[PDB]
Amino acid sequence: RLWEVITIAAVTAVVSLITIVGNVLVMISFKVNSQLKTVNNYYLLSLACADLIIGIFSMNLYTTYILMGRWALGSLACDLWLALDYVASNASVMNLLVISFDRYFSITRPLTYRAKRTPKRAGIMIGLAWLISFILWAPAILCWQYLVGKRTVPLDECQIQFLSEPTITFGTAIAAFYIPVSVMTILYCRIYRETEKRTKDLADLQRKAAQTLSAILLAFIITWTPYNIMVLVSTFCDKCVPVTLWHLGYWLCYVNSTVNPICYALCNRTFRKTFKMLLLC
Amino acid sequence: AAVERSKMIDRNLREDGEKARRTLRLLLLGADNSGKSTIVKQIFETKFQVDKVNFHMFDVGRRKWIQCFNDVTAIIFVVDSSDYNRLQEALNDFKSIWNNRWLRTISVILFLNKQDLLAEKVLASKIEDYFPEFARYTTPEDATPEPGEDPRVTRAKYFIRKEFVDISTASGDGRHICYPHFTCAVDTENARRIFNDCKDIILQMNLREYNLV
Amino acid sequence: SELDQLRQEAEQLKNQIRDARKACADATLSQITNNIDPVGRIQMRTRRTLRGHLAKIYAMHWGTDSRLLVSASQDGKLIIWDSYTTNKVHAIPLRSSWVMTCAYAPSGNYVACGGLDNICSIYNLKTREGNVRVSRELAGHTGYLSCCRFLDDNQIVTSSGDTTCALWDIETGQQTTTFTGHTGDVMSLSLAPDTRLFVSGACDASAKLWDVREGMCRQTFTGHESDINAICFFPNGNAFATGSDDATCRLFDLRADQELMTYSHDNIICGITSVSFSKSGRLLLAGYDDFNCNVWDALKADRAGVLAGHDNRVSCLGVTDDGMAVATGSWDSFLKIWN
Amino acid sequence: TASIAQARKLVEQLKMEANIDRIKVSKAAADLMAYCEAHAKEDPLLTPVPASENPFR
Ligand SMILES: C[N+](C)(C)CC#CCOC1=NOCC1
Repeated sequence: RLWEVITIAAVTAVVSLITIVGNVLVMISFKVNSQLKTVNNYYLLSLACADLIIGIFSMNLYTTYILMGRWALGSLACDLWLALDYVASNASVMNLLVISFDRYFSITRPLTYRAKRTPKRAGIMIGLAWLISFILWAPAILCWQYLVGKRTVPLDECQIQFLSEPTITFGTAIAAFYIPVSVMTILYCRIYRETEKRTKDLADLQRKAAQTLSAILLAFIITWTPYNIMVLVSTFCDKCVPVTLWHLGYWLCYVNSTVNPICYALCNRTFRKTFKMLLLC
Repeated sequence: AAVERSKMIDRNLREDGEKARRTLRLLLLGADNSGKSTIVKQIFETKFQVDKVNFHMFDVGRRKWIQCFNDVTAIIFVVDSSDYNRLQEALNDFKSIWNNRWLRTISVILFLNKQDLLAEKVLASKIEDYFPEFARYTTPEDATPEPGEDPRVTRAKYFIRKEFVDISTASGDGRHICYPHFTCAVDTENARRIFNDCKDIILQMNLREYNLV
Repeated sequence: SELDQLRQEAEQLKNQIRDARKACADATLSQITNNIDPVGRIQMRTRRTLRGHLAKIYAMHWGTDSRLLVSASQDGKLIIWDSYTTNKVHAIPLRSSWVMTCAYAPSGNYVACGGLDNICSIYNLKTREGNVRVSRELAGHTGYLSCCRFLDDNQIVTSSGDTTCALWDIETGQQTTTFTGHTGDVMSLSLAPDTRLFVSGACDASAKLWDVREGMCRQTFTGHESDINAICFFPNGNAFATGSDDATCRLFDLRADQELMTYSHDNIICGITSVSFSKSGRLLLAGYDDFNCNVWDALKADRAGVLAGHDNRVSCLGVTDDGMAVATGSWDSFLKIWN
Repeated sequence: TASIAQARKLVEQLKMEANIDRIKVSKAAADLMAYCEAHAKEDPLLTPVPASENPFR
């Protein structure tokens, strides 16, 4: 049993190190390259900041919680860690939604949008994403025990208290995952239609969109689906969801934050060149 | 004190750079008597606006100042399709522009001008004498003549386009794309054709931005 | 008849020039400078980076001192920098954004500007209005302006794209003396330190020495195999170096009237944009198209160092009057000052 | 008579090029070699100055 938890700790440390160095490289590649200081890469810096908050704080504390079998750090630290984790995860998903909207507007309207891709619109979209995430999760997590009046979460474990209440659970899942994945799927399908359409129109005047565009959506969906399925099944069937399957879903959500740079930042050649510069030193 | 003057200049520099990046710069090229000045009905600079998007066309009244237009959106190349003696010279002029060191990421908006004189010439003067490849050439089955035109006109028009797109498909390999067309003497839709082609150029830049095409 | 006889006489006169140059050759520069020790590895690094432009930067020129440098880009801005503090003294706007050249007066009171607009624009800096005003415009060239240099803050020699060079007068706006000897368009010009002789490099693989008072071509140098778009004098003034698109730098001597040394490297294929010498002239710095600019030993033809600090094509290069620093501007929005 | 006068001036320019003092290369190369050696102490690029005397950092 010691080899199993050593293997789990090693795998979680490797993936936390990978996402930390990836988001640090995306910040450094924006900072040291003035060609990358564009309006559209501010959204990627927002995403990178959210994923770095996830990779530094959330993964390691989660793993230690799984490995020790208990929180053992106080109820206040549990509530603050849960609030920070959920706010950062939702900020990451909101950033993905905002990036998808930016790509959709710059693809379907490539000339009209260029005059509306100002730094003030990018800043207000990033601020709206982070504010929506904070309003959606932080008062719900930190103040549910005062609204109910009792703390039903046991002291040894760390878990959101409203995950038992069906309404708030479905509401905070359809406002955090189902509507964003639906809008992202619709926008990326419309993007695929626009690419096929331009190729046909050009041939009427005179693929790579199958791998990248379908690997972004599947890397989001595979890594965020089982948590959002097990929360909605656990709010009714109390003990259906196994314990190891639950922990794996929770972790997979972090895995998405690990694989986020590769799907958004690394797609841009100027980042790949800056990363090949940065790694070697 | 001098640092604040330099910071006040940088506010004025970024304000002028936003207006410069908000318009599209175009290079107008072509041979003599090809009607370059009559392409748009609205060094010499021409300004016109289509769908609240500002365009800037520049023409110079040989092969050395082409480095100054490395960052333009597109190159508007105008060919006189009426005459055939200078048509081979215009084909070689397009080949040098397409296979240029500083023009590899710059798409070319081709404008085969004077198609009404081309239609009058083929209905009367032999294109086969000036081009031996027009013999044993057939119109493709997926061809749509728009204004109910004669098949001899359509075969002649598709042959002139074909000779200008085998040059474009020989090199480049998707980095920059030639967008052919046809223009009469009194055609007023050239502003929309430039707008639709510059729509595709920025879109292809955006698809390469997101690694989609 | 008469035209064929004059062409045959010119071919015989051209054969006499080649025969006199072959008889004048007795040794090469490498044989004389074989015992001279090399300069070693050059560890020149970027001191200041000027990040105020927004387009491709095509030309720059230093002042009399090593403080103020002018810079011209494709955004229609003629920014005068303070290289000591990386400040911006002036931010002169231009009527035409297509600018291929700029100049700084020896007195420092004026700057020049030119490009595809065929107009040499002189801007007065020391004005009582507190802003830069357009002093004069010189519109006597039928080709695109490629280089311009002030002589004595009243006469400016401009090289244009209509195969002509002209000596101007600022106060009158007229061409004082026109130099018509080139068959290709002229892309480079430099002034000798005594401000009486100058050699212009054109695209016909020929550099012709001119006189600002005689108005006659003193010497013709045909050693290059491609078009020439870079030229600079030796600090001695008895020699000059050229830069072509053949990836070759050639040093020509005025008294010897032929080529001395070819600074060519077989690894280098791409062309050369701008050349300049050091204070003593032993270091020849050439701006290439492989995103970097190299430092060449002017007496040993060895690549002394690589100034790899640009991610785009370097287009201009300037060395101060006292040789304290070298500033290279490239096709990005940056000027980088070295040492 | 413009072509005749331009051809006459091109001959006179070639005559001015022929009537010049052609100093030998070995005397000419020794002048640039001695000029480089005499001014080598005053070159801040060939001889690296210390950071106190250098105004650039
Ligand atoms: C559970 N974990 C903290 C690992 C991730 C989370 C969360 C809640 O917010 C979101 N769920 O999916 C989309 C955003």
